[PDB]
Amino acid sequence: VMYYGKGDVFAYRTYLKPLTGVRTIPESPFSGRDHILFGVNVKISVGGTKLLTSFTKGDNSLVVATDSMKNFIQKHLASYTGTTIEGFLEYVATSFLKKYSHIEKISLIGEEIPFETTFAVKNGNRAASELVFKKSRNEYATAYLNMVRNEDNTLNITEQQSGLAGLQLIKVSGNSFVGFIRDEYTTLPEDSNRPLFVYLNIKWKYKNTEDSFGTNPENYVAAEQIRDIATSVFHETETLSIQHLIYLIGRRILERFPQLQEVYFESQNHTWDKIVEKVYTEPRPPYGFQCFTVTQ
Amino acid sequence: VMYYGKGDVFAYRTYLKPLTGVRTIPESPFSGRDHILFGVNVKISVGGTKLLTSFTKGDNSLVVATDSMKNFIQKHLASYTGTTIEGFLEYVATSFLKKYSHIEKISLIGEEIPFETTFAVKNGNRAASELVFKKSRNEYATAYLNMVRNEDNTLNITEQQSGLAGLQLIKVSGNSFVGFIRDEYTTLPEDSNRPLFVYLNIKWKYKNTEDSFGTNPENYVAAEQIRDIATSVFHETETLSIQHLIYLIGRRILERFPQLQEVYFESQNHTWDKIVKVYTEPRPPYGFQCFTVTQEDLP
Amino acid sequence: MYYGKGDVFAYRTYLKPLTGVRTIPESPFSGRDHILFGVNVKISVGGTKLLTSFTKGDNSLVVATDSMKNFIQKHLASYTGTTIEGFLEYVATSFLKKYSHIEKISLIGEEIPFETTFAVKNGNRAASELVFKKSRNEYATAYLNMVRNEDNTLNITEQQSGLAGLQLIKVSGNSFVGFIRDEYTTLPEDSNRPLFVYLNIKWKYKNTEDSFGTNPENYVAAEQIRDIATSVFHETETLSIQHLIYLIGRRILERFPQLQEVYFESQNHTWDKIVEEIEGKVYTEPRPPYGFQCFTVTQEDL
Amino acid sequence: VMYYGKGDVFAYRTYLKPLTGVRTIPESPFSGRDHILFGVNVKISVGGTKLLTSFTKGDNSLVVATDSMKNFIQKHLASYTGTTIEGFLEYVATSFLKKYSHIEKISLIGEEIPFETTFAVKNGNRAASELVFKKSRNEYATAYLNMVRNEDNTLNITEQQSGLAGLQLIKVSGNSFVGFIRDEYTTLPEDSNRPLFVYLNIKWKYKNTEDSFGTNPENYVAAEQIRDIATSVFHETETLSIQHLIYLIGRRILERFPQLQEVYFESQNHTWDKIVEEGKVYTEPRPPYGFQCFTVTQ
Ligand SMILES: O=c1[nH]c(=O)c2nn[nH]c2[nH]1
Ligand SMILES: O=c1[nH]c(=O)c2nn[nH]c2[nH]1
Ligand SMILES: O=c1[nH]c(=O)c2nn[nH]c2[nH]1
Ligand SMILES: O=c1[nH]c(=O)c2nn[nH]c2[nH]1
Ligand SMILES: [K+]
Ligand SMILES: [K+]
Repeated sequence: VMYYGKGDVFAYRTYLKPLTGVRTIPESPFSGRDHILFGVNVKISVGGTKLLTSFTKGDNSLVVATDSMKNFIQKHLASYTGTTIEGFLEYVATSFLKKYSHIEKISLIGEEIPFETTFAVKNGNRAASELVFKKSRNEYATAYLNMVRNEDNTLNITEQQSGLAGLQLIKVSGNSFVGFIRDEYTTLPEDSNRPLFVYLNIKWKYKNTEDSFGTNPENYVAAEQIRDIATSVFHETETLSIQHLIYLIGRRILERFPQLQEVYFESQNHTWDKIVEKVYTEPRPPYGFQCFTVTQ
Repeated sequence: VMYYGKGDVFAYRTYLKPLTGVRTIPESPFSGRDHILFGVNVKISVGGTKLLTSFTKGDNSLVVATDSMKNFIQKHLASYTGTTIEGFLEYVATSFLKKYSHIEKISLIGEEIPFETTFAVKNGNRAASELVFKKSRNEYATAYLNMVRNEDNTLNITEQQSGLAGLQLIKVSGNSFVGFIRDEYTTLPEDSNRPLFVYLNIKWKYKNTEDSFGTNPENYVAAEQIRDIATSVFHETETLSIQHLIYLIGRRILERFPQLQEVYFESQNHTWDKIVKVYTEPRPPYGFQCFTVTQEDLP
Repeated sequence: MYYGKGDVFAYRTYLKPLTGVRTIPESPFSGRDHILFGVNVKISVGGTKLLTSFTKGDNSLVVATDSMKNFIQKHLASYTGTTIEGFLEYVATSFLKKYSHIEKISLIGEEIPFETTFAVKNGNRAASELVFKKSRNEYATAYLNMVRNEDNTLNITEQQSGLAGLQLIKVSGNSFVGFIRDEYTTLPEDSNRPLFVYLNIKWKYKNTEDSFGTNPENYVAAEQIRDIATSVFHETETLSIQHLIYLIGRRILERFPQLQEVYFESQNHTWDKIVEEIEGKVYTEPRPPYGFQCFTVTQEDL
Repeated sequence: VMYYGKGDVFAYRTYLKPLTGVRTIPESPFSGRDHILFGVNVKISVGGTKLLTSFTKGDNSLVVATDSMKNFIQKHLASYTGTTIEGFLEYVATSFLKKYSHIEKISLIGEEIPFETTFAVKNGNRAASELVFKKSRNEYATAYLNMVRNEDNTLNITEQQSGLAGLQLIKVSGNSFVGFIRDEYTTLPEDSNRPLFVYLNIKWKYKNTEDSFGTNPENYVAAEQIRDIATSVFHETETLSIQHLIYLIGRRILERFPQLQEVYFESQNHTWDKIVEEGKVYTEPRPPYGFQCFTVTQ
């Protein structure tokens, strides 16, 4: 009930250590990240009982300026020798608590800024550019970390989660929504073949926090692989609801990644309307949503 | 966990029962709401153990369609005879749990869609129009309500909060930020006179949930009044930090409204840079603060 | 062939106040305190001598766009006038005088509006001179283009003022009937709809000097235009947005004979009645498609 | 000075006729569009002297409701038998002017709603799905058409343009910006190696309007191909300014597509700042953004 910090701390770096040696799965071609260009948007929040008088009295003696937190994060991207956004948050968190002993808790959110490769031609041969990248406004990897300083001054991870945000998938056929309650408030017709359009935010938790850092990359779960599981499962099965779809996606994730403990879904329904006069159009604003956890 | 529902359920109606008989405070001229035009954006979430098979098996037998929740909310705005957004959420929640016995929990968020009065001339007389309103994209009232059906089938409120969101205040002078840690990570200069620009989201919790509904309107705490306390407190004193500003705003709120238990702040710093005096927009990173003031903080 | 800088924000305190304005029945507007002033400027420049900056990569005659930003921001500090229109003229004249190889400059200025707030001082509640609320609602605009002619004289080549971002809903007293009903028509006749319009209004002065504030009795304030729009919308049963904006434009030109013409860009965002059968009507947000209208009213319409 | 219409007319259709047989170029693998899923956002504007009294008098007798324009567009996506967004706009325009004789002008803008393929597994083999697509918020194709009814009742295309919007490209090295004017207003340091970040909107006009419709797909210029030219040209050379980059992109486009008359660019500069406080680290700049407008002809 007393925290402060900095949001929208963007930091971009070239030639981060490549992520290599990740275990591949049948649903995904993902085998690593070259890391020629790496971007992250970090939010940092900190607290501690010794900050009380910064609120109650206007005493700034123990206030790390939020501007300085921004400098801390950006400088640490330059010195980070690891390979994942999760490991970067861990580096920032441990470093920050080691620097500022009066801080008792730090919470970090990191959002990948995704870039995609582009094509260039050199002497007749077209290939991926190592220089020119396309900024993507589509799905992106996320990471969350909370760390605390205990009364015996050890540091402990109290929460850690990885994710995939902003995935927007439409399946043109092979989706039903039937059998729901029909009463005085029901106008929705039964539909045995709708073009289901779902937004997915998927988060996962590791059994062992160390697996999230890429130290042993064979145990890392890449957001890219989660994406490709999601599209494969959506494709493979006649859907009966978004609820049951996210259940089946979660089951496949836990099957493919036994090192995970849980998968959490936040989904939204944005399915198009058939037009007034198959052609579809955008619906009115109200959107359905679902929240669901699958456990290993 | 397992929940599902509908967001962005907009509903507009004219001639909601007016809010009057409120209790005034020195910081605010607020005296009620005409309610000629009323709008709300509702989010509804529901849960219950009996919904498991809708996820695990694709059995929709016990699923209230989210489209039907949308219909339920919109129709109930037509039949609501009360005077506040908080009371509207209570009416929706109680009505919904009574209709659907297999639902164990409902969670509602309501955001006011604010409209402002405009001028019209009628027969040489300029006055506020009863017909034409301006849609506002500035601050707005909010309300939060969670309700449960207990195992013994009684219904109980499990969370209730009211709020003010989207308030953006700049104070051109009379703000200092000095005395903070200056170390190897510090490039921020001391500034004894900055144009502090804060975004405020303020939420309050009543001691007695009935006071939020408007039934006895003298016990209601209006978002307009909270707004006016925030602006007066910001004006009245030299600020030393956003942290300490929100503490003083919270203390004044709890002093003016003894029926409140606590008040929660989420603030953001958006202060302008001096240009490379004239000011300009900063880079994207923004400071923020989260703080709860309780009755234990009172004089 | 043009280049420039957008989103050049500049804020200052205690700009010279705007006073001495001429009033109209529809509006209480009496001036602007200018305790807090903000503007968002876009600048675009051109000139034949800039060709090789494109064709060859030669930057020798390029004013960096960063330097344009510095120019604008510094000139808000030295501006001694009272309107956004005048500020643009000051920037444009100053810029072309500084950079003789630039043949054309185009400026857009958007007001960043702030609203007064209440404070209690010693038991007296009054408007604060210190704390303001940033507004995301309607705002004044200004457009100015200037050229350096072949003979080195400077001339304004376009000037318009405006009001943007006005969103008005009239809950009753609106009809839309009599339109074409054919095989593409699913819209019912509606003799009483809650018409919701977005308005962007621009006006052109007969005499460009009247826009600058030098003789402030000839200035047309966006606040006054706003208040004409709300009054006219209230006063009469609307028959369409088309005819509403015609009537607003006629009133503007009648109230401000120093204006040559007024231009409207309107959009229809009227709510739908809710799907559920219903006590009074309830409305909700429509699907995304929006109607729009563009219309110019001139003195020939009076 | 008198128009009205409808914006944000979204229409989505499955199994539009595929676009096949497009001439390839070295910079791009593009050969066509499966059109399993097709989406467009249309804006329609119409005008005509016979609409005057709808404004001056409130007489709606000759008003096609904007709602009905929306119906017209959406129904015509169902009946369109062609293969390009440009051809769809031509179909809508000709059909609309043929239906409503009192309309003298129609202007259409179409924005592709882009969808990307996704992976699915069958029998352990991973391949692109024919059912599941990913909605993209990145670059997209555009088309513009203005058509008028002449006094002799012939219909005439008065403006026609195709485009690519929303392309955001960053080149990490191999970019300079030096030699610009340094005077009392200049604080920007010269930079011989910046990570240039450009937004590109690219439009092109055909020599012969018929080439935009896909009827002979060998003459069609796909926005995908323009995208890939842009990234190749950006890669290939040390840039000296955005101005000179868009010039070189335009020259390459006109070389690869001799059926084009002109290329028009609207570019923006969003290059990151080096941080205040090992390799370099960058961050987001303040809001002011540079921009350029430029036309290449031939
Ligand atoms: O997948 C769905 N789940 C739902 O709960 C629902 N409600 N309306 N449509 C729906 N679709
Ligand atoms: O009010 C402020 N509080 C802070 O914590 C801070 N940090 N930088 N600037 C600041 N301003
Ligand atoms: O005011 C309106 N003008 C129009 O042209 C129109 N078309 N549909 N609804 C409409 N309303
Ligand atoms: O490429 C650029 N062109 C410009 O005109 C400019 N001005 N500042 N930086 C710039 N970069
Ligand atoms: K009072
Ligand atoms: K008056």
